[PDB]
Amino acid sequence: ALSEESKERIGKLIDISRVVVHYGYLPLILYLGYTRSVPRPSIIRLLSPLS
Amino acid sequence: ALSEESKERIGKLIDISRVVVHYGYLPLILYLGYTRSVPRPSIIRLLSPLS
Amino acid sequence: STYDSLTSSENASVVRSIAFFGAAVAFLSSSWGEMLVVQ
Amino acid sequence: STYDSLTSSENASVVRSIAFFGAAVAFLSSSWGEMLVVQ
Amino acid sequence: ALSREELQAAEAEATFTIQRAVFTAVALYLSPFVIDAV
Amino acid sequence: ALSREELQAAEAEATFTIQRAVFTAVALYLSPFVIDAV
Amino acid sequence: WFYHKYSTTTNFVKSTLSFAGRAAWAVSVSGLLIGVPFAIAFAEDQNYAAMEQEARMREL
Amino acid sequence: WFYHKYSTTTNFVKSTLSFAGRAAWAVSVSGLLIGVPFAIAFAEDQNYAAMEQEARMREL
Amino acid sequence: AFNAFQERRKQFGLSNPGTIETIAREVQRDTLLTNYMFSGLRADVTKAFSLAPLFQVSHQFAMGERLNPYAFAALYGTNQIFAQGNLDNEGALSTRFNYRWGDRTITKTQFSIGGGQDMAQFEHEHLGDDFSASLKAINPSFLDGGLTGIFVGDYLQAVTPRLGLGLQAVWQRQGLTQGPDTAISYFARYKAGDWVASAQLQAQGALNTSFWKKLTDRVQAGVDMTLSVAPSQSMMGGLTKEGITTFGAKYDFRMSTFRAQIDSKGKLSCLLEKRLGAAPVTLTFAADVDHVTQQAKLGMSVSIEASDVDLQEQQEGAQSLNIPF
Amino acid sequence: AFNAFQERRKQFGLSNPGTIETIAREVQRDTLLTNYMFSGLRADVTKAFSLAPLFQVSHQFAMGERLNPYAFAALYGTNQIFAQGNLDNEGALSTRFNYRWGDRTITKTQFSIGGGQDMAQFEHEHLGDDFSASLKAINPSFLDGGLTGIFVGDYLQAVTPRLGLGLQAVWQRQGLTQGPDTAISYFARYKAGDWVASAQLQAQGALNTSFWKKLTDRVQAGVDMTLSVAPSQSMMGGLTKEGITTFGAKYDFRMSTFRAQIDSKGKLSCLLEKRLGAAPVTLTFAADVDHVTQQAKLGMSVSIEASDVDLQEQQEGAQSLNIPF
Ligand SMILES: CCCCCCCCCCCC(=O)OC[C@H](COP(=O)(O)OCC[N+](C)(C)C)OC(=O)CCCCCCCCCCC
Ligand SMILES: C[C@@H]1CC[C@@]2(OC1)O[C@H]1C[C@H]3[C@@H]4CC=C5C[C@@H](OCCC(CO)CO)CC[C@]5(C)[C@H]4CC[C@]3(C)[C@H]1[C@@H]2C
Ligand SMILES: C[C@@H]1CC[C@@]2(OC1)O[C@H]1C[C@H]3[C@@H]4CC=C5C[C@@H](OCCC(CO)CO)CC[C@]5(C)[C@H]4CC[C@]3(C)[C@H]1[C@@H]2C
Ligand SMILES: C[C@@H]1CC[C@@]2(OC1)O[C@H]1C[C@H]3[C@@H]4CC=C5C[C@@H](OCCC(CO)CO)CC[C@]5(C)[C@H]4CC[C@]3(C)[C@H]1[C@@H]2C
Ligand SMILES: C[C@@H]1CC[C@@]2(OC1)O[C@H]1C[C@H]3[C@@H]4CC=C5C[C@@H](OCCC(CO)CO)CC[C@]5(C)[C@H]4CC[C@]3(C)[C@H]1[C@@H]2C
Ligand SMILES: C[C@@H]1CC[C@@]2(OC1)O[C@H]1C[C@H]3[C@@H]4CC=C5C[C@@H](OCCC(CO)CO)CC[C@]5(C)[C@H]4CC[C@]3(C)[C@H]1[C@@H]2C
Ligand SMILES: C[C@@H]1CC[C@@]2(OC1)O[C@H]1C[C@H]3[C@@H]4CC=C5C[C@@H](OCCC(CO)CO)CC[C@]5(C)[C@H]4CC[C@]3(C)[C@H]1[C@@H]2C
Ligand SMILES: C[C@@H]1CC[C@@]2(OC1)O[C@H]1C[C@H]3[C@@H]4CC=C5C[C@@H](OCCC(CO)CO)CC[C@]5(C)[C@H]4CC[C@]3(C)[C@H]1[C@@H]2C
Ligand SMILES: C[C@@H]1CC[C@@]2(OC1)O[C@H]1C[C@H]3[C@@H]4CC=C5C[C@@H](OCCC(CO)CO)CC[C@]5(C)[C@H]4CC[C@]3(C)[C@H]1[C@@H]2C
Repeated sequence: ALSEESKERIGKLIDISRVVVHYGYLPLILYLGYTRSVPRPSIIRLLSPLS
Repeated sequence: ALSEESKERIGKLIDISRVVVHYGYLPLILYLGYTRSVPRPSIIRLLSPLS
Repeated sequence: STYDSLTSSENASVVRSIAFFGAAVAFLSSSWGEMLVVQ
Repeated sequence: STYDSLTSSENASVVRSIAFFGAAVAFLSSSWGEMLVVQ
Repeated sequence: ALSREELQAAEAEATFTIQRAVFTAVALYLSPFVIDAV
Repeated sequence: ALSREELQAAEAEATFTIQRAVFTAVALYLSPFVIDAV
Repeated sequence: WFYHKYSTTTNFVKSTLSFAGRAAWAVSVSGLLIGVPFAIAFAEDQNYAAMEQEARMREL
Repeated sequence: WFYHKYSTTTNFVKSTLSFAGRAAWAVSVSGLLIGVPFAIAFAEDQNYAAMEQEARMREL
Repeated sequence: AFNAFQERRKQFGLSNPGTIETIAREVQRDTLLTNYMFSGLRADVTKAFSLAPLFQVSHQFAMGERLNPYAFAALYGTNQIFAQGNLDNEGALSTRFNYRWGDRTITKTQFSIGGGQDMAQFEHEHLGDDFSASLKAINPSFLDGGLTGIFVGDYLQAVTPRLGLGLQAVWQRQGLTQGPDTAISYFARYKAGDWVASAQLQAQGALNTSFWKKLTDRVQAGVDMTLSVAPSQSMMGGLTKEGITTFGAKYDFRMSTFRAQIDSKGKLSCLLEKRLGAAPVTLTFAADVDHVTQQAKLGMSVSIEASDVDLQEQQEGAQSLNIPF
Repeated sequence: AFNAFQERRKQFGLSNPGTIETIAREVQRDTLLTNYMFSGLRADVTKAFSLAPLFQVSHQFAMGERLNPYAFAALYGTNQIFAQGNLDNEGALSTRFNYRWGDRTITKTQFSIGGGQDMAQFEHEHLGDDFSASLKAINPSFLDGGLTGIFVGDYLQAVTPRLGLGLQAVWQRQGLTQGPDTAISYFARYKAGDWVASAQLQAQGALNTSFWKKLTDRVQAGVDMTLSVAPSQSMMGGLTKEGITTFGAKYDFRMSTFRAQIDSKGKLSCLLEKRLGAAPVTLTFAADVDHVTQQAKLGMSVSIEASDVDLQEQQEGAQSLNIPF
């Protein structure tokens, strides 16, 4: 079952979620890689390949 | 001085000459090369480079 | 008979494509397929 | 004074082109020019 | 748009085809047994 | 099109410039001699 | 009807000769598209194979 | 006028940051356009120079 | 009683046939150029920071008719999780995220956000001992008062150690305003010691057939053919017919890989990958000539790969790290 | 008394400055890419049948935006005669025929027939001991009741062993319906031990300047600048102004040649010629990137040269064979 009151709230929740990953996703990837890579790279190297 | 009678004759002569070289120029070049090149190539090679 | 219709404009691409595939399959699967091998 | 007119739209390309040429001539005709040589 | 009754008919076939798909899927899953029985 | 008199005027300048060109051309040809005189 | 016979042959030879021209051009480039990159790649592979084989002989 | 001030700064950073993006992209490719072909060509020249010099040593 | 079935299945020599999506991988993924051809200049700078977990970053530059001028990409992977994401020039984000439930089942996921169309795609793939199943959902939604979106169910079964049969059922509805749309496509695949043949009778009546033969360890060749039909393009009934078949070969050399291909429409293509000595750079030259129109498309690419990994330090882990790509 | 002048001239160290057309060859012909850049694929198969006389045949194929898809070319040359001809795909013939009157004076000639516009171009060039003169005529004609066509008179004089001055006078009339058009362009050239600078004040007020410096035997670099003005583009009087300057360098390696160049309009170009070992093939990679629009033009070429000449058999004569190119 669905209702107008519920539909509007869930609709924006997805919209809020859609924007959250749109921006924060890659930063989450880089966070995971930088934090738990076997050697922790000096943060300078992280976004400067082939320095 | 120039006259209409002369102009038409000389005008076509250039046109005749223009078409003569247009077709018979390269055949003259290949004739000179094939006739008096130091070694006379077998005529097959002439227009088949990198056989 | 039908052989006239076989080469119709609309059937041109299909029948041409089938033949090419037919030849390629035979070519690769035949002893001639070894021609592509260079060593 | 004239420095306003120096950067006008029409004089933009000409004055920019002259400066680039001026720098290049000095760069090649000076000890800095040796930087291009690799051996 | 489409009429109410036709919508039911369209959905009636759509489930059938999916129902047809699974029936076939089970048939393939059971197929190796019959092949061995030859 | 152009008027007859103007055509003569245009040709009058055209020869002048070519006449000017050769005069300058001769000047360069003689120029090295004066340079030696410095 | 001398002209009609003449026209047909000129159209015929022009058509086939033009067709022969396009076919020859297509073969020549298609040979260069595959011929040049392949020979460059193949030549190196032979060079490495001979070198490593030569290396084995020296090690022996 | 809180919004008006907010918009100006956001436009400024969007502009310069966008400008920084284009400038960095232009430098990076321009480095690759000249960097890659040159290093390939230059690497060969050094390789030949060392080899010919090495050949002289063997002869000597 | 399900154990009795297994004890009978083990008697046969059956083995996993792969997936429907990969039923023609040899022809359409390894040998033919369709997925690798490009135009204009291109470059990919990559850096690997580790292998267990796998962490990797890469920038891609492109130009020419390949208008998309930049794309940053990051990749993190481990035994249980694989997460990846691209971020192109216009800000559009393309992502991927696969989570492994066990030795054989992984729940992939793929989102595209920004740019043209926002899209989400889920799929739960199971690679059984003698079959492959997969249920996919594209832009699923129930907020319209009923199930909505596209749902795909794949299935591929080994019937005898050489032959594999399967079907891909589909179900989709674009809003409750209309009736659902359904279809079924049948697939087959036969593998011999040296050659593989596969066919795909798709929903629209289109038929796709392929054939792959491994001439030697370094040389492969395959041909694929596509036939399709569309409804009454003549505007007076009937059906219009068309088809295209391509033949291609791939040569593996010690320091290079060369692929050639010719369509049935007179289009000849070529692609050469060369790796420059001990350095990690790899040049890719791709050329494409259409003999009907005599026009040509050209493309050059340079791929670089730095790294801060002592290979032997982590390679032993990588060889056993089953990243769920 | 002409002998008296010569005995005076020999007292100086003057030497031939070259021709007006070559007053900036080092910058605009040897180093900069403007003449060698191209697009799309290209290939030149050539065969040399001799060297004394010089006889040579070559086919050129091209594709892509380089639409001209074919051109057959033959070349015959000797001490007194040099004849050449191109015959492109559409039948248009481009020719050349230079006849040498003596050690220093030759009479070039160049016809273009078929194609868009027929053209003829004669010129009698005299490379004096300390000057260069050249009278040229393009599409000359007297049949219109009077002299008609474009006539150019070049002249370049050495005033002091380093500096050379000269001017190029022009005269043209397109039919006796209008008055003639005339112009003059002044030229200058200075050559030091290691660098060469030249300027050209052209008819339209456009000024062209160049500078070439030889850093080492293998490395050269030069810059050129063009300024120009056009009448009242604003539609309200005044004159519009524009200019462009390019900087480029050429590197000569043992088996390669590399040239780079950047304009003032943000356009960056690069050209690499590599010769494949002992074989006569010579690849050519040309790339061009415009940073304002981020578009890129790409081109690759392969030049082959077979030969049936025992080089030392005829090279002994070719070394002294002064073909009047
Ligand atoms: C936005 C940033 C973009 C950056 C892009 C950078 C690209 C750099 C490319 C450099 C290329 C280069 O010079 O390579 C050239 C390379 C080989 O050269 P090599 O490996 O040194 O040769 C070997 C070196 N040994 C001796 C040390 C081992 O041949 C190729 O690939 C193949 C060229 C195919 C040409 C086909 C012509 C077809 C004509 C058809 C007519 C119809
Ligand atoms: C490795 C490959 C082996 C096979 C192959 O080479 C290399 O052999 C070549 C023969 C070529 C055709 C010869 C003549 C013509 C006539 C004209 O037909 C269109 C009309 C035109 C206006 O007149 C349109 O512009 C031009 C095209 C066509 C059909 C050629 C197509 C390509 C073909 C099939 C080539 C094919 C790829
Ligand atoms: C009819 C259609 C036109 C296009 C085409 O057919 C179809 O025409 C064929 C000509 C072939 C080349 C012929 C000769 C060589 C020389 C060899 O050089 C190593 C010599 C030796 C060293 O020890 C070992 O053989 C390398 C291979 C190469 C370049 C062939 C490549 C494939 C090509 C281009 C084929 C291409 C598909
Ligand atoms: C139908 C057409 C007839 C013409 C043609 O096929 C198609 O015939 C082929 C012959 C080929 C060359 C053969 C040998 C090599 C030697 C290798 O040298 C580097 C290796 C090094 C290791 O020590 C030794 O040189 C570079 C490549 C090169 C020059 C080939 C280039 C392409 C060529 C010219 C092809 C050409 C297009
Ligand atoms: C070796 C070289 C050193 C110098 C150099 O790199 C390589 O440094 C780079 C900086 C670049 C500029 C940075 C920012 C912008 C903004 C925007 O201006 C047009 C508006 C746009 C819509 O907003 C039109 O699409 C795009 C172009 C422009 C002006 C760049 C031009 C190229 C430049 C000058 C490059 C130049 C060649
Ligand atoms: C700021 C603007 C952006 C574009 C640009 O400047 C202007 O950025 C510069 C970066 C340069 C490269 C840097 C490193 C190398 C490696 C070296 O490898 C031999 C190393 C050693 C072996 O013993 C001997 O040096 C060969 C040269 C190369 C490729 C440079 C080429 C020129 C480039 C591309 C320049 C280019 C013009
Ligand atoms: C500003 C940017 C920084 C990054 C960068 O510049 C621009 O820095 C340059 C370093 C270059 C490499 C240096 C060395 C060689 C060795 C040579 O190997 C064959 C010869 C063989 C003989 O024994 C020994 O390898 C092939 C070429 C290669 C790999 C270069 C490729 C391009 C590279 C990666 C360039 C890269 C784009
Ligand atoms: C045995 C080998 C394998 C197969 C193969 O090589 C030999 O046999 C060749 C026959 C070629 C086709 C012949 C006729 C045409 C018609 C032309 O014109 C259509 C009308 C209009 C466009 O619609 C233009 O006027 C278009 C091209 C096409 C279809 C050829 C394509 C390439 C093909 C399939 C070649 C293929 C590579
Ligand atoms: C010192 C070194 C040598 C010189 C040099 O590098 C450094 O100095 C850089 C300055 C660059 C220019 C700066 C501003 C712009 C404006 C932009 O926009 C025009 C308006 C419209 C389009 O018409 C868009 O709004 C067009 C590009 C242009 C002219 C640049 C060109 C490249 C130049 C000349 C670079 C050149 C390579």
